Amino acid sequence: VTDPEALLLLPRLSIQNANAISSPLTWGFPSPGAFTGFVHALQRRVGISLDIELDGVGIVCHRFEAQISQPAGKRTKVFNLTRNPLNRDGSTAAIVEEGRAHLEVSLLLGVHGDGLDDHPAQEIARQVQEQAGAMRLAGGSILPWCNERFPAPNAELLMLGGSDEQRRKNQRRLTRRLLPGFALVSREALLQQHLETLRTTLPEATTLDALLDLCRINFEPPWQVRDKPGWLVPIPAGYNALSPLYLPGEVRNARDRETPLRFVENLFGLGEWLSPHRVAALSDLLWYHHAEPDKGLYRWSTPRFV
Amino acid sequence: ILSTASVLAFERKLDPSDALMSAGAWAQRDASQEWPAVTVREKSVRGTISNRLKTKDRDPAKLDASIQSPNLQTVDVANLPSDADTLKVRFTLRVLGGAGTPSACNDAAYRDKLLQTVATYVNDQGFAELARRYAHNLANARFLWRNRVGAEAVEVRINHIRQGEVARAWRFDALAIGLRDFKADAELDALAELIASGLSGSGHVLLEVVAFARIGDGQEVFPSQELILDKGDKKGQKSKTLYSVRDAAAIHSQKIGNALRTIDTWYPDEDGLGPIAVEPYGSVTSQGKAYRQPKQKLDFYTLLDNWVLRDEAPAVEQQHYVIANLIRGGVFGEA
Amino acid sequence: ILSTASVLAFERKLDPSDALMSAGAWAQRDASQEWPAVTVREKSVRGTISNRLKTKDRDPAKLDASIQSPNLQTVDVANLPSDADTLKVRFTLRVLGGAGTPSACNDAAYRDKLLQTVATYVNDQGFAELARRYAHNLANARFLWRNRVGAEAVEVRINHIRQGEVARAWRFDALAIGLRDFKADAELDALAELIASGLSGSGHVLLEVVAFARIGDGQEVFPSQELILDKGDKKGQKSKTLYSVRDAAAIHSQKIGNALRTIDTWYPDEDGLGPIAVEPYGSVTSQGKAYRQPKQKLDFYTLLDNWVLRDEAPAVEQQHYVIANLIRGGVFGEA
Amino acid sequence: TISKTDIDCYLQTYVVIDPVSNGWQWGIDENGVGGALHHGRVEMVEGENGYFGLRGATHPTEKEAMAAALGYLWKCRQDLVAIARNDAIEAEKYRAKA
Amino acid sequence: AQICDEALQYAARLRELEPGWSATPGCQLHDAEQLWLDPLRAQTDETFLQRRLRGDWPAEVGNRFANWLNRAVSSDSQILGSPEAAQWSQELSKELTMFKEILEDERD
Repeated sequence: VTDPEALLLLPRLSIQNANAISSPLTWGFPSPGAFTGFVHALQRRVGISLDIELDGVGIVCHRFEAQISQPAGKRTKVFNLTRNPLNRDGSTAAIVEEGRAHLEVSLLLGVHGDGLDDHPAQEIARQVQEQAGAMRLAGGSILPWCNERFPAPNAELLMLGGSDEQRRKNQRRLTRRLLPGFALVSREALLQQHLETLRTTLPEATTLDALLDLCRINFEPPWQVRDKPGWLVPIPAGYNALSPLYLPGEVRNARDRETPLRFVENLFGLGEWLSPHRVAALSDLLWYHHAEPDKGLYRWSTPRFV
Repeated sequence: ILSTASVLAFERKLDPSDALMSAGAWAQRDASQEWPAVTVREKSVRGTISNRLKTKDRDPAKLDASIQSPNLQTVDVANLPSDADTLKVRFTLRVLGGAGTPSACNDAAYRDKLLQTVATYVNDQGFAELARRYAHNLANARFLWRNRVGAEAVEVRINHIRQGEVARAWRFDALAIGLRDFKADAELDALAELIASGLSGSGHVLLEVVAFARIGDGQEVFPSQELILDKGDKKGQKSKTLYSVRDAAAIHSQKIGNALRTIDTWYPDEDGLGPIAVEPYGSVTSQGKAYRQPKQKLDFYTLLDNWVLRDEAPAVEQQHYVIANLIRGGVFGEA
Repeated sequence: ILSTASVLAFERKLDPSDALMSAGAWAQRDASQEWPAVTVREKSVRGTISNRLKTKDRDPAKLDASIQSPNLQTVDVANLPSDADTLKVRFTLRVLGGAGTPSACNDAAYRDKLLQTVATYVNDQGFAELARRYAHNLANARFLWRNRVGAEAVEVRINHIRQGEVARAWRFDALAIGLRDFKADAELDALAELIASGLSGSGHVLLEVVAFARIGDGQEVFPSQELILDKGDKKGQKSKTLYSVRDAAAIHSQKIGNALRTIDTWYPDEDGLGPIAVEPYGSVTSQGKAYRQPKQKLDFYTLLDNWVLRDEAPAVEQQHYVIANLIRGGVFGEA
Repeated sequence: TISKTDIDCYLQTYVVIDPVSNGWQWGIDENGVGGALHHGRVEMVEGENGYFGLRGATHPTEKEAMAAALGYLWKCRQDLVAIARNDAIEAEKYRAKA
Repeated sequence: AQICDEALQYAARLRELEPGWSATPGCQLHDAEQLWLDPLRAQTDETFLQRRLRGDWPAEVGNRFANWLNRAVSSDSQILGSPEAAQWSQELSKELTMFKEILEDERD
């Protein structure tokens, strides 16, 4: 959607038990819906007082550690779990496997509004960071950086540049600051054109199969593996409707009885972990929401990428 | 039926050492025990290309651009000092004896037949021809490989070392004793009887062979050459490494042993080229040609197999060659 | 069919030593055996930037900011002492002989044909042109490379060292004997006949070549230059390392050898530039241009492959050049 | 009754056959994807004098480099062999099912 | 582009070690690449080492990176004589221009 007037950088946030289960088909890094919902909660909690609109998040992931283990004699992995409390009779509860992962992400938030003028930049950057320190990012606590060498501060970069050279200069100054990670974007045009190529190969192909084809490592006869352009991960790129839209006080056991509920289902798209200096404009690579609620199709992506 | 033993490893008789090369002046050869060693040092060479082109690189602009960016190397180089014209190459030679006994052999009946065959050779004709030719290759300084090719005067001093000192000292002129005629002498016969008694087991023979070569002041001497590591850039290449035991240039022990073995004048090809080193499938590395090829019935293997298994004893020359290979040692055997 | 051999290794005839530079006073050159050596010492240089800029560095403020940080090196420098006007450059030279025989050769028939070719050359016209030109390059002190170019008087003394001492003594004026004319002289003919008898195998030739260059009191002498690792910082950069064998500045042996081989006045381009070093694809690395390019039929390889294989014997000048390459040695042959 | 070549079916993904100009030098892929560019954790090894390449002799043909790779995996690294064993057992049970 | 990318990520993640490790004394420790991989010696040496990387702007590292990356091409004369070597050198110098231009403005 709308272009960011400024670009706020939350620095390397340490998340201790984030949801490794992104979706029913994918594990690993949490979904970009987690980060877009976090930035909407930041807007909902501090942005309505600074008179700004925090919209769009760029995900960087400097460090990732999944609490997984590879069992003996097995090629695949399983999840290390937590020991829940007992039942009221003293027995062990039924184990529900959740994946936990220790992240270190830095978020680029699109900030636009009239509160950029009314307040200093470091003030609203400090306020969204002191509000983010009491929050959680994929189900995991944001570790608030006590007693290391120095605390990582913020920088709200005003994207309005007086010159294009100064704009490229401070895009470089921000990219150098969020460099040891890998920015996560959405490549759904690549998924569709790979589906088109797979359909010229074999007819009646689904883009679930094209997504899988971009996921695998295919061995080819003369032996060589089929190379890929980038990292090309599967991500859950939103939700698709299963039920019609139910009224607020009509569905049973909702979160609130003032919001319309609709049973949805994941929509697995394609992602691409690329380094942040391959984009040449950091005002791209920000993940927004796209609802279109009359059809279903509640989804997130990063438009204006290419 | 007496098939060949599957493994046959023979230990090496005639063990030399690494031949330490030192330097000094002629007429002070007799005080040459404090002579300073020839040291291996580095120097930086630069050449244009000199190799043949394969018709893709004969473009004249490409040839000029190829000689405009030359290869820069460092080589290990050993020279005499600028006040010393005599190269002293000193090694010790230990003639062991017990030639036909293998160090490993599976078939015990083959080992009995092979020991009987070698003992039949020694009783018919002991190690007298072989020791004459080994004493020649000590006497002419063939172990000086390229340090001999332009030397003004070569003199070899061979000392038989008893309990701690010289039991009998020889002193030879290595340019009068040629590299191609195994003639007769009076002192070479004494050294040959010594090496003969060493090869028979009739005594402990430890020789100290010292050779002095008038090359010239500052001239290059030629220690044996190593192989290279080749990990980094092509400017600090180290294109040539030379052997040195401890800050002192030295010929490898097996190069001395190969020059001692050069006794084989019995190969079916022409005698105008001279003796070659006793090898199975008797091969010279420089000429790239294997004499005593197994198509002719004159390699070490068909001669040894005809001699031991089925009693076809060869000519006295070819059995000199076979026993010279047994003195040489090796891993003879199938899989 | 007689194809060429895949290996051809010719050993280097005319082996020189590293030419040790010493220093002293003219008119006591007869007592120049205890002259002190020229020492390679270190000194520190600082420069501005003076190389060409590539049109992105030609900004005025950027050029001033580049000259505000001058580069610091420490060069090796060899100079004459402040009380010595003469540079002595003393090496030795072994003229070996046996030029056509290769040290390594795959094909036996090609080796015999090349030996008959070289024997035909020596029988028709022995090493008399080549030895006259090598005697010139000793006589004019071309082995003094830049130590000669501004010298007041150069004098070369060449001693034929027999059994321990001088058999025949020469004394040349290296400036009257030019660097481009191979004329005829009565003493140069004697030295030519000596180097001829060395190259023919008719005798042992070892020359002690001494050259006294009147440079000036305290001037810079120019020894050979090593190559630097460049593993350290950029102020103690050590941009220049000079050759010395033991605290005594020296010219490389192969640089003296390149100056002795500057006998080739038969290349297809102009002779106003004079002789070049005898190389296959006869090239000068100062000028970046290979004369005797293989597109013309005058490199060493096509001349040898027409002379030996298909028996097209070239002109006497180009076959002088081919035998001068065989004297020069090298790794000929394909892969 | 699971044979050796059915275990080699899933063991061959752990090897990588790199092309050199002399021949084919096999290696070991620790991530089991044949030395893929992104998902491939290839095992590189330290040799005698600055050798940092694939553990494997430069063989003339790929048929022999792969065979030497499989022989090395069967002799020394039995954890990848147990991985391929369980993969082959699950494949046999799958063809017993579907 | 991916190789120069992993080079930039290697230089970036190496900044978490310690502010001074080229201050550890040696003789041969890549004193031209140590201007790149440790920028936090400027926080300690306020005038000694800070002004020697901001005026020089140490970005000749890309040439050594190209000399390392040209060990990836095979020593084949058929690859050298054809236009493949010229096209390879063109796009290699293009990505090295991008990598060197990234290393140029390290000081903001």
